[PDB]
Amino acid sequence: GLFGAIAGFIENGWEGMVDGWYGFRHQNAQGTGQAADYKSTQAAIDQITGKLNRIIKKTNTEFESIESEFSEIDHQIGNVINWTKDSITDIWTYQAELLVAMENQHTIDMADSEMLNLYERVRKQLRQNAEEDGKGCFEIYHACDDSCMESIRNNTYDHSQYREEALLNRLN
Amino acid sequence: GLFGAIAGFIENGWEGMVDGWYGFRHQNAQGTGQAADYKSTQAAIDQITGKLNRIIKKTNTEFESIESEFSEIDHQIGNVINWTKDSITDIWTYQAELLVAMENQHTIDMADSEMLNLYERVRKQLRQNAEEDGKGCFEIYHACDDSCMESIRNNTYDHSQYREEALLNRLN
Amino acid sequence: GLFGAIAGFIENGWEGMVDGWYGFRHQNAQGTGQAADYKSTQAAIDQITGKLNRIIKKTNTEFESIESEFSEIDHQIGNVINWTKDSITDIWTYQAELLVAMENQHTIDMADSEMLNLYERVRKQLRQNAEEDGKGCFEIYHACDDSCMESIRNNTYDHSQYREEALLNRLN
Amino acid sequence: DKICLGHHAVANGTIVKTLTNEQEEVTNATETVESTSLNRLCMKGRNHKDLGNCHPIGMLIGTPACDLHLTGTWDTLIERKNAIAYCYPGATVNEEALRQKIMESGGISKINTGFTYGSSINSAGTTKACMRNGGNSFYAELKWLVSKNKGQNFPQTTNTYRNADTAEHLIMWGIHHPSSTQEKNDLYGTQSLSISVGSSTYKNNFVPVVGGLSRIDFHWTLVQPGDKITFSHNGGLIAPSRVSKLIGRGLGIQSEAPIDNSCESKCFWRGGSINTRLPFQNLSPRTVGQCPKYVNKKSLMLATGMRNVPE
Amino acid sequence: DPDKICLGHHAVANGTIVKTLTNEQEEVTNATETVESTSLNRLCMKGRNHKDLGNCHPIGMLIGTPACDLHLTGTWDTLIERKNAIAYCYPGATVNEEALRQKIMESGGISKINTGFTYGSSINSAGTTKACMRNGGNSFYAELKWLVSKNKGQNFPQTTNTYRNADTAEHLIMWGIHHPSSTQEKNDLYGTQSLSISVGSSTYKNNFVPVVGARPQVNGLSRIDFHWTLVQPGDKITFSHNGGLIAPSRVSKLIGRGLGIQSEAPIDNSCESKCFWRGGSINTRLPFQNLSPRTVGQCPKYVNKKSLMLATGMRNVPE
Amino acid sequence: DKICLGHHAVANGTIVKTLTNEQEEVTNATETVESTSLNRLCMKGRNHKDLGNCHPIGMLIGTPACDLHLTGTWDTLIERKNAIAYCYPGATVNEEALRQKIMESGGISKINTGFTYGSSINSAGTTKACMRNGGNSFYAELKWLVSKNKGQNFPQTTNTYRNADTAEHLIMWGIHHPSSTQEKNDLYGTQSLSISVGSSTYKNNFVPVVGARPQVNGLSRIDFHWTLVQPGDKITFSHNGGLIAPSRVSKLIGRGLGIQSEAPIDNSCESKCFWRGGSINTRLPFQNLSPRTVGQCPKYVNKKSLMLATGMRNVPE
Ligand SMILES: *[C@@H]1O[C@H](CO)[C@@H](O[C@@H]2O[C@H](CO)[C@@H](O)[C@H](O)[C@H]2NC(C)=O)[C@H](O)[C@H]1NC(C)=O
Ligand SMILES: *[C@@H]1O[C@H](CO)[C@@H](O)[C@H](O)[C@H]1NC(C)=O
Ligand SMILES: *[C@@H]1O[C@H](CO)[C@@H](O)[C@H](O)[C@H]1NC(C)=O
Ligand SMILES: *[C@@H]1O[C@H](CO)[C@@H](O)[C@H](O)[C@H]1NC(C)=O
Ligand SMILES: *[C@@H]1O[C@H](CO)[C@@H](O)[C@H](O)[C@H]1NC(C)=O
Ligand SMILES: *[C@@H]1O[C@H](CO)[C@@H](O)[C@H](O)[C@H]1NC(C)=O
Ligand SMILES: [Ca+2]
Repeated sequence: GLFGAIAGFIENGWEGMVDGWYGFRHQNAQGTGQAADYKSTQAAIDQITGKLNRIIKKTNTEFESIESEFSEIDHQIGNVINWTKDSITDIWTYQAELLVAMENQHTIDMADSEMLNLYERVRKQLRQNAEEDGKGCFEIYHACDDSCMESIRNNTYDHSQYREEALLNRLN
Repeated sequence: GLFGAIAGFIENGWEGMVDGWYGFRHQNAQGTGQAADYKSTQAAIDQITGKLNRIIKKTNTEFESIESEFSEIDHQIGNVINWTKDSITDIWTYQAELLVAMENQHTIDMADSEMLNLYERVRKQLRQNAEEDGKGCFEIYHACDDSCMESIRNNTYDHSQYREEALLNRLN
Repeated sequence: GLFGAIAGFIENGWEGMVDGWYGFRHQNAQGTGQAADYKSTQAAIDQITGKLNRIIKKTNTEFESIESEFSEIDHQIGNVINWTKDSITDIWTYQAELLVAMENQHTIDMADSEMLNLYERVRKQLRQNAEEDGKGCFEIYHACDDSCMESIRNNTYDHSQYREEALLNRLN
Repeated sequence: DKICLGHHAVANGTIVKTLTNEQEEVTNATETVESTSLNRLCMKGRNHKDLGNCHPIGMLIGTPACDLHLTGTWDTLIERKNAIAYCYPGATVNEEALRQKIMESGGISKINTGFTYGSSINSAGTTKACMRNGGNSFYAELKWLVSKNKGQNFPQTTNTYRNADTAEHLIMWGIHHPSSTQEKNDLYGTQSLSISVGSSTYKNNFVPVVGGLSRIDFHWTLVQPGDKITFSHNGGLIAPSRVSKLIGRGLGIQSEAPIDNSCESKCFWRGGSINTRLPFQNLSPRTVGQCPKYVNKKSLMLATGMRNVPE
Repeated sequence: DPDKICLGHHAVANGTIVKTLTNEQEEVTNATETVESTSLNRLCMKGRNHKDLGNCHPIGMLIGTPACDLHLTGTWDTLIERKNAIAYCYPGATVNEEALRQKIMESGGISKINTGFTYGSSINSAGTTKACMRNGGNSFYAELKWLVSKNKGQNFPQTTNTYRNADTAEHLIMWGIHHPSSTQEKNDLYGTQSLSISVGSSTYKNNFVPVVGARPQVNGLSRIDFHWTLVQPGDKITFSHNGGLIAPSRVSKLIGRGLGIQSEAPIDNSCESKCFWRGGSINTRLPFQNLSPRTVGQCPKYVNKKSLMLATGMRNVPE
Repeated sequence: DKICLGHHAVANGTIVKTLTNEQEEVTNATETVESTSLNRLCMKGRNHKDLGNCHPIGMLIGTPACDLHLTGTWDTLIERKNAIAYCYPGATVNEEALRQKIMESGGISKINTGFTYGSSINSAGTTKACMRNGGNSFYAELKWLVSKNKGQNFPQTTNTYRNADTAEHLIMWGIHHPSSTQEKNDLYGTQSLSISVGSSTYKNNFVPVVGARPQVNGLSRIDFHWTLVQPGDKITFSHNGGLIAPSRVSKLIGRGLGIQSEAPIDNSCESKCFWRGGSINTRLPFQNLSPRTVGQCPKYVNKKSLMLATGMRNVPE
């Protein structure tokens, strides 16, 4: 897609992830685990909520009858009414089709972008203590226990702490 | 936002930058500086100017009166005219709302993308002589005086000139 | 552009690449060469074919004559018809202008994004064996013969086999 | 050690359309075109009037069928199929404009015209066609004027109604066209019949014509505040006893569907109510009130999530 | 020293200009037109069972004008009216003329059914006029009969004529009402009695009084008010009169549906189309069109724009 | 050593709506819906006619208020509220369709009927209702025909206007409907009155109605009728009392923009868009002043304001 993450460098989604839209899977000496990222998840939901608030809506214009249901209307004015109504309907049918196709394209790419923005803030946090694998993961060149993995998710991972250890393992 | 810079990894804007939309602030031994980027500022402004040229405009179709201000009109054809006009008003009101919302989205995101493209240009210039702090700044691992800083802005910075010095300071 | 590649850090297009939309040019000891990337080319073409399938289309609504070509219609009805026909034409002309302007903006930004995606795909493959020059090229810090170049183009280049050689060349 | 970034997915995803792709799969979607209708008129929160067998025009002239609907106020008025406007054979001029004008109103009040006639005029003439209380009667708001002594000339009479209200009043009248020349002379005499109606905003003349009950064609006009309307007649006029004031505004609905006071709606059509929140609708092009817009479309799915990429 | 791999895109020497949301002069590698500008100035009738009326006017074919003798009956899916089409030979005017023309043009054929009216010995039904000339001699509207008294001056008898709809499809019936030029003319044709004409059924109910000098005089001849209505399947229509009616000898039924094309442009069976206008025909796959706002059929929408180029490629950044 | 990338901001941000946010703050925004108007008809560069006190129909029959507006050309015609069409009591059949035809025109020219009358007819009948030059007068384009001798029968008269032009002409006439039988006899005589008007395309018959229902200040009334005489065609008036006959016929010239408005004229500003309250000179694409406009206008929308962003997101502090 536009931002290259969802249906891109991320191979697929996680059906097991049910408490969030975006999140982390780690593995270290202690084992493995999973956790959802709140802000990126909520950022995407809020934009769709706003999109729904705008679209799921009707005009408050009060329209009235111009065709009698239970009697004949003049043949001249009736063909005018029909042609007008059909013209209006083709416009709204077109306008509705375009609205939803456009909004759907934007929704997909917008969600694609929030995945990338999450990936990018992690890259910048890790700094020179890790390397990208091309599949969405970061191979960390130091022992990173469950409390270290928490701090990457919590956005308080200080790269300075592990920098010396990490640079040596990367160079080897 | 879509590209993650404005209202993203850049914490906030600078009220003190009153000669450009995008720019630089630096710190070295000499002291501090500030300068605007002309190209990226102008790229944004030019694109917004384009929108205003297309949007702030009316049709040249000459419409004549079909509703008397001062006399009565036939009640049945008057109702058709009221229905037709209110239908058209609903179409244009919807088209206006959508247009402006769609353009406002694209404006904000275009501005965000120019900011990121500048950051990305500066990242590639500095190559292995600097690292990203995650806040829109680059920590440069050598003495970079005002002539050096200017070379980063004006896009003349040769990374070869400071590479050995910088790689020593990075590895420590 | 939005994604900073086409008419961005890529300085110009290659008029000689007639067998694809995106591609590679290499330089090694044996010489230089050129090749199109199929997957990213088709990604762009398939999305444009999708736009054409949706746009090059007509509504199945059949319209009938309400004005008579060869005789005088009523004066008041004709005015209403004329007002309504010109209003509808103004709506469709606006919709047509907006459709194509919006679609063209998306097409060129989509094509820009596909360029960036291929570039980022290559960046993550080469990992620590190469550096970005800022103009869409990667300088590979080990000997990379014609079959090594083909492994980068075929997305099967293993960074780890060249990692020791490359890191030595990058530090020296 | 490793940390992997990723996104959710679901086993069963939903197909939506984009600018680029017909068959794009996403995690969740929602409908924008409503397909279902309630088979009833949702009248909660509406002071409504169901006319039933009464036709809107019939409540101005006052047929037997409209005796409960001669006056009242409402915000919504429901007209039914085969409703009766006329007991005695007739046709109103600009029938549809008058019907729609009544169906736009939010009530009717009736005002006495006060018209008085000489001793040689019988004003209480009835017919077996307009039956009320199991007896011969007539349109409640009109009077059939005839010569009291059969065969005598109807006297040249002048009746003038002034609008003393601050709002316009709707006044109707009939013109009896007799079937045969015998009837014409028995009712109005052998003279030339000349009916003339006139105000500031209206003026017309009517000449009855000869040639198994006969016709009574109805006419109408508005009378502005402070203006007079004057009838000059010598036989043939069906004169009003009261005029009508249409009060405020309301929603006219034409539908055979039953009323339900438990549901609410702002949009109605022939087959019932459309009380969806959705922006679009494929039920009918003919609706009234505050409605979703009609579209030639069965479904149109808005995506409410990312691409679904399972494995 | 180090080897290198470079990413890039294609380009062309000369690209095409398109408009985007932000740029009026955006150059791309390729683009395609979305507004159709060319019209084939002939009526394209390849896959169509067509009827070119030529000199005949649609209303003429129901009443039976000499110009519409060939087109009295038939079937079609397309009906082509022309400019200066003749409806009336003898001066006349139809009530709701345009409505009746549209119904005939919306239909896909007409077939004629005998009403079978007979008249007594004191009625002259086969009278003709030189205004309707046919085969080099005096004639009348084929599907009508001008009824007058047999003997000049004598009163026209009180006649009753009924038509029952024997078909399952509805029939269209027409008749004239003659409003004499003078009292002299009235007496010559219908006598001294006061005239009255009644038409009655379930569907339609109306009464016509012929009056002296009520209608205009085109070349000294009184203009006929033509009227019309639909008889539903099974139902009867009763004409009761005593002079003044110009009664039908035949009725018409409208066979299904079709496409009316008003266009003075020539026919041509080489070309094919699903959309038409006065100037010719519009054969195109494109969504928009700038030939005319008044078309018929399944047509692209009309826009007030010469060209709209849809980009089918990236930005062209040439060498 | 640091080099920091950043963007501008402002203290006074402005709110706009996007696809996903109702309350989005940006550095700058411009309005797209025009809310203001000039209470003036901007008539610069237009050959315009301000009818003022004169109703369009009055131009064809020649009411005293319309004396300056009987012929002319224009590209814009301004009608005003409560404009006078009739000095004498009466009305026109198909009145609103006539007014619409005149307001669509780019001018009126007047052709003489050439109608002559026999010696027993006084064609110069006037009245104190149509005052002109401090003297009793009448509709300038018509003639009140009466008997010269008070009481005598008005002679059976015929008048034929032929259209020599290659375009259609608009002919108007009137039918007098007297107040008392005394008036009817004094002017037209005791005979029964028939008025007949006939062409190739028009026919009607009129009978004066003595003791007409609507009256004012003890006066009768005079109702007007109209039709179009085609090129080459003749129209004949057969009458023996009660016809108000045309001196001239009208020809509507080309096309123009009809405006109905209360606001005063200003010859110093141009404009292409007009409504009841004045002119709309905005460059903005949309407008919320009125759904009733004429000329080349911004589209009406049900919106007080709709702000287009002209800047990035505003992120202060
Ligand atoms: C067409 O719409 C107009 C505007 O809504 C209606 O005119 C208004 O009617 C209300 C009463 O419903 C009056 O109080 C206003 O003074 C009118 N406004 C204007 C500007 O004229 C009009 O009644 C509608 N036409 C028909 C035939 O119903
Ligand atoms: C208008 O459309 C309806 C249904 O689409 C149809 O019943 C009616 O006949 C049409 N009116 C005319 C005048 O053809
Ligand atoms: C409608 O527009 C046509 C030209 O498009 C014009 O010839 C005609 O006069 C107009 N109709 C009326 C009733 O003004
Ligand atoms: C998915 O959308 C449906 C409506 O189409 C809704 O019922 C459901 O709650 C949504 N799923 C969520 C919010 O997880
Ligand atoms: C441009 O695209 C069209 C299809 O939209 C294609 O048929 C055409 O060959 C392309 N033009 C060129 C010059 O290749
Ligand atoms: C931005 O705001 C300034 C005033 O603060 C205004 O003069 C200017 O026109 C605005 N910019 C645009 C492009 O409209
Ligand atoms: Ca209304």
